[PDB]
Amino acid sequence: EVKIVVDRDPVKTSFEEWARPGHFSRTLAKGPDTTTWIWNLHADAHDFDSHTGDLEEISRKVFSAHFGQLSIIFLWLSGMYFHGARFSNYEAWLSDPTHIGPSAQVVWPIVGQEILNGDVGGGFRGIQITSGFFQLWRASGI
Amino acid sequence: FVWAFSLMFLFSGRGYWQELIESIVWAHNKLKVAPATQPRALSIIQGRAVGVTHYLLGGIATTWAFFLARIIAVG
Amino acid sequence: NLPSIFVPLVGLVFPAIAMTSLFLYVQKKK
Amino acid sequence: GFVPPQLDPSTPSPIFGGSTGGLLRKAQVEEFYVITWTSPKEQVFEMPTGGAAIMREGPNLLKLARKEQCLALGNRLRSKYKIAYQFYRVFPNGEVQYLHPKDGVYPEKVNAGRQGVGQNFRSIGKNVSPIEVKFTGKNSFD
Amino acid sequence: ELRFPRFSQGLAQDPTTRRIWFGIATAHDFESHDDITEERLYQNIFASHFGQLAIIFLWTSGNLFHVAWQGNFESWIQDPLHVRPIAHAIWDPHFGQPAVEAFTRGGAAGPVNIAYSGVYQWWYTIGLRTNEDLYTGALFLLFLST
Amino acid sequence: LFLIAGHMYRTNWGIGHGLKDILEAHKGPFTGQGHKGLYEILTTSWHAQLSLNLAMLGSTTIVVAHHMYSMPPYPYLATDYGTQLSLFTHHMWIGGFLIVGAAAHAAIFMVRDYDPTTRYNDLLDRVLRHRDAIISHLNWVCIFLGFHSF
Amino acid sequence: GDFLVHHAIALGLHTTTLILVKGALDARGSKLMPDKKDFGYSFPCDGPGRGGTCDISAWDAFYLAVFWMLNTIGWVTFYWHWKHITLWQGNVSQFNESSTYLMGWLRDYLWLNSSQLINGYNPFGMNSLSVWAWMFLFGHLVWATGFMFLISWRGYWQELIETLAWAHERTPLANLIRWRDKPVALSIVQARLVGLAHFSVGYIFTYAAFLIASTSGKFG
Amino acid sequence: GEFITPGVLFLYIAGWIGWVGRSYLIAVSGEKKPAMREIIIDVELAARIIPRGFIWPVAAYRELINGDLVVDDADIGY
Amino acid sequence: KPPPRGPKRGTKVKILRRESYWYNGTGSVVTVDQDPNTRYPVVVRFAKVNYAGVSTNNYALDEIKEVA
Amino acid sequence: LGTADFLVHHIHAFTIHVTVLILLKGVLFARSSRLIPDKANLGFRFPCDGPGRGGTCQVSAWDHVFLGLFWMYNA
Amino acid sequence: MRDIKTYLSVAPVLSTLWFGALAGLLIEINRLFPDALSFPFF
Amino acid sequence: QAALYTHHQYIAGFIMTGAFAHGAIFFIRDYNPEQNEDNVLARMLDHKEAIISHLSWASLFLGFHTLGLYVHND
Amino acid sequence: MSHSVKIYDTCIGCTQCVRACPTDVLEMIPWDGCKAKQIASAPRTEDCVGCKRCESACPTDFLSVRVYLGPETTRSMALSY
Ligand code: CLA
Ligand code: CLA
Ligand SMILES: CC1=C(/C=C/C(C)=C/C=C/C(C)=C/C=C/C=C(C)/C=C/C=C(C)/C=C/C2=C(C)CCCC2(C)C)C(C)(C)CCC1
Ligand SMILES: CC1=C(/C=C/C(C)=C/C=C/C(C)=C\C=C\C=C(C)\C=C\C=C(C)\C=C\C2=C(C)CCCC2(C)C)C(C)(C)CCC1
Ligand SMILES: CC1=C(C/C=C(\C)CCC[C@H](C)CCC[C@H](C)CCCC(C)C)C(=O)c2ccccc2C1=O
Ligand code: SF4
Ligand code: SF4
Repeated sequence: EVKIVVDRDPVKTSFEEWARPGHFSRTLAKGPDTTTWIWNLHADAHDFDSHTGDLEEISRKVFSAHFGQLSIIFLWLSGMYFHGARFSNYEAWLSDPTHIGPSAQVVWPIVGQEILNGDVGGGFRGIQITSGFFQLWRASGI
Repeated sequence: FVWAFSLMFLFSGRGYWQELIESIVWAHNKLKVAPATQPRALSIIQGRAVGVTHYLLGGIATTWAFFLARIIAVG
Repeated sequence: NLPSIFVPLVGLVFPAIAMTSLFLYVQKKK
Repeated sequence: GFVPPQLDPSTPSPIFGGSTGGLLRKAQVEEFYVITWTSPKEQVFEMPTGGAAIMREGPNLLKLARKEQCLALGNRLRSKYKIAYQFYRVFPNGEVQYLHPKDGVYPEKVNAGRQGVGQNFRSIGKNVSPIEVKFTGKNSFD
Repeated sequence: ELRFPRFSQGLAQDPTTRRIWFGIATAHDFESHDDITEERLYQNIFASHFGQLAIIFLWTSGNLFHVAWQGNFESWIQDPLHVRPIAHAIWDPHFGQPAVEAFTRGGAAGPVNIAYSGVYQWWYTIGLRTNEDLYTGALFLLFLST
Repeated sequence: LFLIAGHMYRTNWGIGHGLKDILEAHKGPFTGQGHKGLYEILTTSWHAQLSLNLAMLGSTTIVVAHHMYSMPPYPYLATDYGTQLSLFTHHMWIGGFLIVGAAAHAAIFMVRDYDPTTRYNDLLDRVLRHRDAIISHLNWVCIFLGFHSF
Repeated sequence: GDFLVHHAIALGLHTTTLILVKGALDARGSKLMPDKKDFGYSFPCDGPGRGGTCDISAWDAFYLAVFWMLNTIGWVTFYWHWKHITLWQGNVSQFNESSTYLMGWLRDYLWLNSSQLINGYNPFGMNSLSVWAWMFLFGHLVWATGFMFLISWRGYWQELIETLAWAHERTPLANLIRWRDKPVALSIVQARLVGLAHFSVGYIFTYAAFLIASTSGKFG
Repeated sequence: GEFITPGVLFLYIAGWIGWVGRSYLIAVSGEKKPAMREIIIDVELAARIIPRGFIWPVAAYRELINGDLVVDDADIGY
Repeated sequence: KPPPRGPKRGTKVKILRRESYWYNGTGSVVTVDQDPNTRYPVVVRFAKVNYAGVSTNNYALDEIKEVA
Repeated sequence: LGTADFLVHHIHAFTIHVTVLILLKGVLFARSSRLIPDKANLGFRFPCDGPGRGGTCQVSAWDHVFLGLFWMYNA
Repeated sequence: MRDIKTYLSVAPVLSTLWFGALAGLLIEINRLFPDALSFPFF
Repeated sequence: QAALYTHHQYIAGFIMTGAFAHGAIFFIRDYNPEQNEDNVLARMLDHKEAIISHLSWASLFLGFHTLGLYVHND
Repeated sequence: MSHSVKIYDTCIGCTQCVRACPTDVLEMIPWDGCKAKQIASAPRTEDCVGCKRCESACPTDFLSVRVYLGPETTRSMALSY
């Protein structure tokens, strides 16, 4: 039938392999023959198919890998909402959305690069964004 | 610059870059600074892979800067 | 006057005879 | 010397629906090759010109247009299925020539009695520079 | 041998179209020709050189002939700073009407090309003065080519 | 619509379809054995699924970019010329790449996971057998369009 | 401005020399293949082994060299034209300031001076400059065809011909015509030579059109 | 102070980077496999060498005189 | 009665073959073949790798200089 | 939608088809062809099979997608 | 504990740590001595 | 003026490349390593590493800074 | 003879070239100049396609089987049509 049989503790959480670069592959693990080695390390990092020969482990790796990809997106989303809250003229934009540019990035003035802080209006300055989050945050009644 | 840069990888081949590497390697033997991860030129399918990657990056970014600056100023 | 004759001859005829002449010579066999 | 070759008969070819990779006009004018093998069991393999056809019991026969193709299958049969095979060359007039083992023994191992055509008994660095062969029919390696 | 190219047997028996391409690129490489000898190697080069001088003289007889048959050379002299030097005449039967007008310039009667190779000034300096000097200039070089 | 569509494939109780049996009824005269055996080769190979998913998700991203410029869904998005141009351009590029990826992983499946002795399929077989026709005809069209478009 | 450009010129000569001089002295042999002399001046490659040997013949050293020659001579003639084209107008300040940052060369020389050239023919009319406008694009077209032979290498096209040479052998009314010489894709060296021929021709015609039209447009 | 003074300031730094790196490669040269000690840098050993680049002009100039800054005809392998 | 020929073992040797990858280099002798007909007896092991990845090959007696 | 739009819509139909051609050829011929009969044995991304048989640069399926990227970048 | 330190000693991790420190230093100096076109001390 | 000065430089660019090109053919076809024993010509094959590397250095030094100062100016 | 295949005396008789010829050119013959007592041999150079994989598997100082590309024939060009 359809059930949930899983395993318990397949691979033990440890830091050993973090100090043995190229542990995953039998060929890469012997060490850096030449600089060709440090290119093959990344070219075969994610090729789970070449590391092992059975579908079970390949599955568990892609399943867990996706969680990493899912996690980064959330972190990417978190910044966008944070940045729109601490460094934006959003609330000003909600007053005259027709003629105030959406700005949600502000640069530190080190080497003159504060010229990048444009007069996007609304009593604010900064890089005028174009990803169009502001229309998304208004359509959700923020 | 990045777009024009990629052409160096697509047009040329590895066997030339391997040899020029050798002469550079010799000078380091003279001063004892020859590394132990022996220098090598990129593998054949890597010369292409780097070649296409830059070409795409130069082409797409050029349009990127072309579009945003144009449209932001006119509306 | 004279261009109207010499331009076609070097543009149309002289190419045609040239291409057809070489084509036989290239494709010969002895 | 016990080298009477196999003297190709006319046997039945494998079941196959036919594909676009078969012979072309080159067969009718220059040459084409056949590769006769005997199986103990009717199984399915993959054809050098793409697609899969099923070998039938006992003496097979199959025609391919090059020599690289006859051998490319020849490796697969000898490797995957542990099975014997020859191949020939067939001329437009009808004269058929024995090709592959050429002695009854695969060229990998050594038969006491084959020739030594094409050998230089000196290291490669000792070839003659191209000035020493100019205006002659010779070459450095020759 | 037995066909094109006559100078390379290895290429001749090549059945593919590779022969035709390679029968053109390796024409002038006299060393790698079959049956070459050091006497032939020089004698072909010496004959070939005279071929290259024939082209150079025939090439320069073309310029003098057109500049003095379709050019502004006698008029250009009269005011070098306001008369476009003329290279030759245009007769292209694909031209429409507004192009025929546009390319009529330099005080000609039909379309022309303005000469930017600067021959007009060079022949002014070195003493040529009419059309007629140029015609004999054409014939002489044509003879030298012959 | 989605929710009802969720209740189709049989999981543990009596009701529901069998994805294996759906693929094993459509077999036609021109096609022979039809979609028999595709259940395996779409289940014991990740490179099959990744190639198939990439094409659809690749294509959908493009259709997203064609709709978001013609039926502007968020308020004050229409008169935002900076946004419209970027959003349309962005998802075209994303859609373009993901489709190319579907070619790579389909190609990888042919080399690594494909095997005509166990995971045998008939349609994927017939497609291989007349591949000379497929490319040559697609070659002629690409020339025809080339001359009559450029 | 003239200081910075001269080094750019100087950079060209060394790098161009480096390829050619590296080609000459390693013609007889090198570590990657210490019997290169046994193959001649021009041979395709030496196979994928030992890490791959693409572009190893001393021919190929001449090959890569031409690209740096055209670039180098590009940087020389560019410099001569712009410095003089500002002088002839009596606007010598424009070069002396714009010629220190790259956007100055792209905006004030390329983009600015090509205004009259590209209007050789428009949906309003044509001019004397139309022929130079046409050749200008014709330069861009051959140049862009050059890439096709440099990037896409032979083995792909050879598999493409074989399908085609099958289709022609089965089409009715067209299996009555037979090639005398079998069709094959260009050789590896030929593509490089052919690919460079387009690149050079397109690179000369493009600049030669812009040089003449832009100057003659103003005659000053 | 426009070119010469900043210039000497660079050349001092540039050798420091150059001279230190040379010392390390020589230092790890006599090991079982110098390959491993360069992709995984030894931090402690690179700490007792990081200051030796303070006096590179003095140290190198003595090497040049003593003739250990260069080799003569033993180039590849050893 | 005749003693073994060539270097014994471990003795560093300077390579003299011109076309080798380790010309003017140094390797370690691992074994010498004592068959007189053998055409390249001295089996030299190295520390670097040639472009094929190999790190050993045979050699001829006159192409080996026995440094000490 | 006038004439000027008609042409460009047939440009898109052109570059889409060409991009399909390259990728489709790679998928079908990833295991064998009339040139190389055992290409499958050489893997998914291999540089070439040497300069023989006229020259076999870029026959691996990886190099077909490598070529497709430009047309995807072109379309 | 040893394995963590070793990993932190591999080349890429040092690079970001080393260059990051270098970036911070140069940014600070430009914040305190900006425009810096000449070296007017001696 | 422009059509002439530009013309002759491109001709000169091509011809100068040929000079080295037929230098290479010399070392292949017609050079003789015995009749040129230790003369000035064979020595230019003897320190080819020293020539090649320094050419690489001078190109690198010019490349980094000519481009370097330029981006900075930009 | 279409292409010229030459095998030198360095060869150690490892039978790695013969096993890697895709069109059955090279073959193994007895010798007496190696410990293995066998050296390779190329008596069928006609069918030699030129695929240098035959000598990407010769593990010697430089090489012991060498391939020189000459003129091309209809089988040395691997034409199927
Ligand atoms: C500007 C550069 C350029 C041009 C013109 C082409 C042209 C072509 N490529 Mg291509 N290619 C290029 C760059 C270019 N490529 C680059 C840089 C790459 C690397 C990514 C590729 C990679 C590539 C691949 C991988 C493929 C192509 C294919 C094609 C062909 C399909 C188009 C077609 O049939 O149109 C017809 C031809 C044209 C539109 C050219 C213009 C012709 C005009 C209309 C008329 C020409 C004059 C006329 C004949 C009068 C003759 C005059 C007389 C005096 C002789 C075509 C020959 C495909 C192919 O051949 O298969 C179909 C293919 O598979 N190319
Ligand atoms: C310790 C490091 C070091 C040293 C002392 C040298 C020394 C030399 N190199 Mg060099 N080189 C190095 C690393 C080094 N190299 C690295 C890592 C690369 C790869 C990018 C190169 C690439 C290279 C080329 C391409 C060339 C030289 C050349 C030269 C010579 C002339 C100097 C020059 O042009 O500098 C060149 C300087 C660079 C290319 C800058 C990159 C060097 C980096 C920034 C230094 C790395 C230091 C190291 C990582 C720090 C280790 C610290 C340790 C405690 C962990 C000289 C013998 C040239 C030559 O042959 O002239 C005779 C030449 O053409 N080298
Ligand atoms: C200061 C001055 C002066 C002087 C000047 C001078 C003295 C100059 C020099 C110059 C020079 C002095 C230059 C040079 C150049 C060179 C070159 C340009 C080279 C070339 C070479 C080559 C080309 C080579 C070739 C080859 C090879 C590669 C190999 C072998 C073979 C051969 C040889 C062929 C005077 C007082 C008068 C006046 C005032 C000013
Ligand atoms: C005064 C002056 C000037 C001039 C200059 C000159 C002219 C110079 C020259 C120079 C030269 C003519 C040089 C040469 C050199 C050679 C050599 C040979 C070198 C070497 C070096 C080395 C060898 C080093 C090494 C090292 C060290 C010690 C550190 C780092 C590490 C290493 C190891 C790398 C000018 C005008 C600009 C300006 C003003 C000032
Ligand atoms: C230029 C070029 C090279 C040369 C490029 C090489 C050798 C790699 C580029 C050098 C990289 C950047 C190594 C430098 C990074 C090192 C890890 C050192 C880091 C130190 C920094 C912090 C300074 C090839 O190898 C090649 C191969 C095949 C086809 C075309 C080409 C090609 O065009
Ligand atoms: S890719 Fe082409 S050039 Fe490179 S090794 Fe293979 S055959 Fe030679
Ligand atoms: S090139 Fe190919 S055919 Fe020729 S010998 Fe080598 S492996 Fe055999």
